[PDB]
Amino acid sequence: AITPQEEEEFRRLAAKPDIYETVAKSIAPSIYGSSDIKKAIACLLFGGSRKRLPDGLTRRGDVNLLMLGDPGTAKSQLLKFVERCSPIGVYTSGKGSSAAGLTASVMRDPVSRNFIMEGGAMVLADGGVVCIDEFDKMREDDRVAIHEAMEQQTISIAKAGITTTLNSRCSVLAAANSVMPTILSRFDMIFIVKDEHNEQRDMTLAKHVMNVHLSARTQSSSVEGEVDLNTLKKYIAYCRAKCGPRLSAEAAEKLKNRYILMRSGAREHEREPITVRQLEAIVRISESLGKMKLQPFATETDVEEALRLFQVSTLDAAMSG
Amino acid sequence: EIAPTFSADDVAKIKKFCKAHSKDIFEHLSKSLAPSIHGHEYIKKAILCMLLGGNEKVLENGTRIRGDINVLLIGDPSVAKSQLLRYVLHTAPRAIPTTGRGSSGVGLTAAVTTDQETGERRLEAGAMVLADRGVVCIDEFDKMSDMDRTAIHEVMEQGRVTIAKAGIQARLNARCSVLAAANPVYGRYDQYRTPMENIGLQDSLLSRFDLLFIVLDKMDADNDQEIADHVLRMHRYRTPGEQDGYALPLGCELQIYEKHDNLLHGPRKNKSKIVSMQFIRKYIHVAKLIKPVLTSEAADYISQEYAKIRNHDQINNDSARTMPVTARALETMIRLSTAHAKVRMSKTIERQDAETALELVQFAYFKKVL
Amino acid sequence: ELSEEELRQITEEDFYEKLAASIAPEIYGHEDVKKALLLLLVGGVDHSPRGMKIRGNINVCLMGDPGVAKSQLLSYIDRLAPRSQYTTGRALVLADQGVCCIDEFDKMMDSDRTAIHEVMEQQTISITTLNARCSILAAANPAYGRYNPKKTVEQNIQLPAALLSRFDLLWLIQDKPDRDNDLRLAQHITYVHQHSKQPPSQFQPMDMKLMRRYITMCKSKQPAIPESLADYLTAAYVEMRKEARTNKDMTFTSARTLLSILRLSTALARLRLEDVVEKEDVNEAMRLTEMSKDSLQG
Amino acid sequence: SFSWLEEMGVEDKIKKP
Ligand SMILES: Nc1ncnc2c1ncn2[C@@H]1O[C@H](COP(=O)(O)OP(=O)(O)OP(=O)(O)O)[C@@H](O)[C@H]1O
Ligand SMILES: Nc1ncnc2c1ncn2[C@@H]1O[C@H](COP(=O)(O)OP(=O)(O)OP(=O)(O)O)[C@@H](O)[C@H]1O
Ligand SMILES: Nc1ncnc2c1ncn2[C@@H]1O[C@H](COP(=O)(O)OP(=O)(O)OP(=O)(O)O)[C@@H](O)[C@H]1O
Repeated sequence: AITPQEEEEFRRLAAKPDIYETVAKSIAPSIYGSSDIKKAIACLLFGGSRKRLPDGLTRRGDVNLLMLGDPGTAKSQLLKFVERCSPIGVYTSGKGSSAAGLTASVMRDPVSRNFIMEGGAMVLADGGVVCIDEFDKMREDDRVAIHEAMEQQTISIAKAGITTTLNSRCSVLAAANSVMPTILSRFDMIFIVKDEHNEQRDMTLAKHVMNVHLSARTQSSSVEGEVDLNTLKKYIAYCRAKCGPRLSAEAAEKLKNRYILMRSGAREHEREPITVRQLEAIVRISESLGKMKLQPFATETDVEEALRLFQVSTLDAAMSG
Repeated sequence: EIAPTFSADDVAKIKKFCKAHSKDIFEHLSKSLAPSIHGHEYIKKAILCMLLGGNEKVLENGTRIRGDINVLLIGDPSVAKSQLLRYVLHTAPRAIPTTGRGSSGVGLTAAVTTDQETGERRLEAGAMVLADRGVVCIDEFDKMSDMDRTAIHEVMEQGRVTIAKAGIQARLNARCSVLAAANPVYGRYDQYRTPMENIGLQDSLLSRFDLLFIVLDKMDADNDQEIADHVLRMHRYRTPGEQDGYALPLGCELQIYEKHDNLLHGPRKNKSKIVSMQFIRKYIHVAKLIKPVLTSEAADYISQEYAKIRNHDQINNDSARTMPVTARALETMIRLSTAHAKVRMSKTIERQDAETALELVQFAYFKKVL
Repeated sequence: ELSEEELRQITEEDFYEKLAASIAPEIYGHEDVKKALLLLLVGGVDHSPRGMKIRGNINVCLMGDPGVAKSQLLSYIDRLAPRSQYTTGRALVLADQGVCCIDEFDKMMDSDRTAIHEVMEQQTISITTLNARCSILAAANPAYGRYNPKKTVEQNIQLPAALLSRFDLLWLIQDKPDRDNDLRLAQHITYVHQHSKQPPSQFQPMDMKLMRRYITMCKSKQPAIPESLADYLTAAYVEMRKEARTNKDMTFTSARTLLSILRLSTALARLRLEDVVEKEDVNEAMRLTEMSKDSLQG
Repeated sequence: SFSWLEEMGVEDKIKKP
């Protein structure tokens, strides 16, 4: 249910060259700082492009994040905000009420003796986002379910004779305090959210918190330069349902050259690593940017930005550890 | 299910394919088995042989010789081991995927479970029992409980899981082919350590399997360039008839070859042809139906080659050896020869089948051709 | 049952070796092992002199390198036996008056090994006692991948020494890379897979049903040991104990050795359809024991 | 065509149209 006026508004908004930074700022206005994390969340929200080959195998187009860091960095608020901006979403907190279900279950209603086949939260969030908090506290059964869903994207139910396989194609955004290793390997971008003691940053953060507490009465005050949540929802839905981009030949050449150089340098350093999986992750990030700008081809600048994001998140996480 | 009906034109096409490719048909099928994955020629050949299978000989006294081939793949991550499992699951009929850990409390084998609401005990069948006369694509073989290992011993040896606990004395048929993959425990595969050390398991389980391929991640610049080029070509593909910029909806006559697309197949001067999936399935079915019979020449050649192989294994073995050469290699060679005879559509095994079986076995054990 | 014509057909001398070879003709070699399996299947003779219960059940253990057709022999014995249950290391009551085939015997639990000790000493399970008159056939593999003659029996196959000593006969099968033997084995296996039957031999293999009939007929007889032959038993056992005290490295010829010798001799006389144990039975039992001893030595 | 299937003893167990 979108009027032509809203479609015209979306076209005008996407036509701007600064749409990427605007979307980055629009995410979580209350939380101060962490621009790179906001950009990564934007990339996750817009998502990659799904493909199908003649053999019948389908390459997935989802992007998965993971936020590790010290407590008190407002991960939960960010996850809740993300859950309210995707067209489809769900919030499950680890080990709390078994983190919702996360597993398709077959219970038996005792009075009626019938068998009911509720799907897990992942099934309910097909084609959307699944925000998980306290990832390390997950129950073992839900850990198995997560391991299965992130690999094959098909949740299977085999209990009490009933044997079916459901479908779950969701982008997983999880946050944990500290370090299962296989699942951490499945994730595309791993952000280690550290802390800084810049006096200006600390003073600004303290002032912002104090001002929020002071203006609790003045909560009606608005923000400028951002996008309303409903507008963001509609824009995300429209971009997802209209434009699926692809790489260009020059971008492919640049990415291949960068990958070859990176692998040669990594091998030389080990003599004193990046694998194809991370190359595909970079491809999906580039496609997500291209889809965000409503274009049928991703240029070289998208590849450069994806490389920068990957270097900031995954390479830095590997180096720090 | 889906019945694979055949017509006269289908049989004519199959006969023409056999005649025009009286030789190197095995090579064409292996190459066309999975085009997206680059390299891994011998692994694809072994997978094709597993799909075709062997022959079961039931002797007069009643002893039965199993006719299924088992393959196991150990190596570094990000080398497309699971993609081969998915392709096998998508191609072969009656394929049941598992996670290695097991199906809830049932496990890979069968077990007796109680309802805990009325207390009644029911016998729930594991994945191995369900996929009788089929293919089981076990993934992450290392993540397995001890009881599962002990049961798998007997299931893979006899082929008949025996349950007598809880007063229910029964035997179930579990004659299944097992294709399994695993990852190293130390993050990266140590070549010097034995396969049982790297995978973190016993050695008799390694003895059960027929073939053991070790796939190592190589950092040669040329290999990385070729793999990156292939991946990018696959990731820039657009199906014909789609307007550029279109996005998938995500709703909620037999052809010998496929139309040549330079992005997917690659412009090898238009010298490469890939057989379509439907033709592969029908040909595999027809090959499954046949039952060849061995000849004297094949027996003599296999015996002499087995003697030479065991002599060569007694000497050398200075570097890391995947497996010792026991007497099970003879059974493996016979099964592979029957599989190749099936794929060639002949009804009598000859010397060439034994030669191909010898090449596969030597590559599987010595890791080097001849 | 049986007929007199079958009695004539199997009453010819050396039919002991004929029945031995008739067991699992597909397996190439291991003749003495097949004879031991036949003795286990027939079993010894129970006796109650002055109320002293003396069981006749025979227990055989197969040890050595993996992949030498242990499971083939186990399965064939399980199928040929009138009553038997096949089980892995990880039941006994159901095996009463039969044969209990236990594969992968080294992967058991010592808690159940205490009960196995009880059964091997008492043939009962005391929880009310349930009869456990089952002869146990066990197969084990080394825990280091291969058997080392340097290491002892306990070291190579981690298992308590006493439980190993309980078994009447212990067999060690080692795989040797001999070119000629490998060639013969390859020809044998190719022939089996080609003609769907074993290669021709000197004696026609017996059928399973006739084998069961003759096993039951032999089970009918209950021979006893005369005291006149027992003097030769004294000479044999004193010589055996002298050899044991010559080199104490191996298992001693304890009283269990003599009891097993008596049981084997009685079973051999039982197969010969005789009611009196003779010199030939003692000679054959000594030959089997010495063959097992040499198999243990490396 | 179907004769060739009978040649290898396979036509008896092939789903004809
Ligand atoms: N810009 C900010 N940076 C850090 N903390 C902030 C910021 N703005 C607000 N906060 C406050 O920081 C606290 C963090 O809350 P939250 O539970 O979301 O994060 P957390 O302690 O990192 O989470 P968890 O314990 O679940 O890992 C809250 O009290 C929130 O109000
Ligand atoms: N020739 C190739 N060699 C290696 N990887 C390839 C090749 N062609 C494609 N790939 C890609 O490499 C990735 C590896 O896939 P996958 O996740 O199955 O890896 P794996 O390490 O074998 O799996 P597992 O996690 O089950 O051990 C996939 O994205 C696949 O498409
Ligand atoms: N006389 C023989 N000597 C050696 N091998 C033989 C002989 N006859 C047959 N074989 C072959 O040996 C193999 C027997 O394997 P089997 O599973 O019985 O081994 P096993 O030693 O009982 O196993 P494990 O001890 O490892 O559990 C078969 O391939 C069979 O064809």
